[PDB]
Amino acid sequence: VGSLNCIVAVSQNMGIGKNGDLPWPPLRNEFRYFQRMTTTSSVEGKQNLVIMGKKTWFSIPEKNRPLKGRINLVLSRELKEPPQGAHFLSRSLDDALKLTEQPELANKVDMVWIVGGSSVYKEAMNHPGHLKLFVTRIMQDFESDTFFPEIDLEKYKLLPEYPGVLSDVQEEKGIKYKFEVYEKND
Ligand SMILES: Nc1nc(N)c2cc(CNc3cc(Cl)ccc3Cl)cnc2n1
Repeated sequence: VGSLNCIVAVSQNMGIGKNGDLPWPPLRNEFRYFQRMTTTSSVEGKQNLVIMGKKTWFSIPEKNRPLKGRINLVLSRELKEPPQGAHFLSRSLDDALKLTEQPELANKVDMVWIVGGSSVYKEAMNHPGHLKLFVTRIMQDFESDTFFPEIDLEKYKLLPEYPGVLSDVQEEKGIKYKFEVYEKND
């Protein structure tokens, strides 16, 4: 299995959702970036895995679920099977990561990817090892009810650029944003 990653878009006030929707109006090219980064595999014969909590799964528009061309894994202790259209279910992030090494997945998975929600980001972000964060900074405040965990810059280094990530300021629908990549290894 390849690298472990989180990907998020976050407002200036650290918001990532409001009632299960994005705090901001749809940013079509930001979503394209999220689809491209998560899908683009780093090996032959494999797909990337996406790991998300249950609320994040059901926040994705049905037309958009599962995320195509990726293996979709949902985290829940309440669910007893994967939701309709999903591929795998685990009780917890540690369990999911253990699964990727079982014979059923070992072969199949390139990059791993954590796409939310807040508690899943927090546990990944505080677990030892090699982890990258792909963070889109939406450069405005937006009313939110779910937030990205604090990024400890003692351990997460902001990279000066990264292949496939634009370094400049972007703007859609009057909202400026920028892409960042952070990396820790502890
Ligand atoms: N950078 C980044 N990182 C993530 N984890 C993202 C995840 C999503 C998934 N959420 C979502 C998707 C659609 Cl099209 C509409 C409604 C919602 Cl709530 C959307 N954009 C994301 N951007």
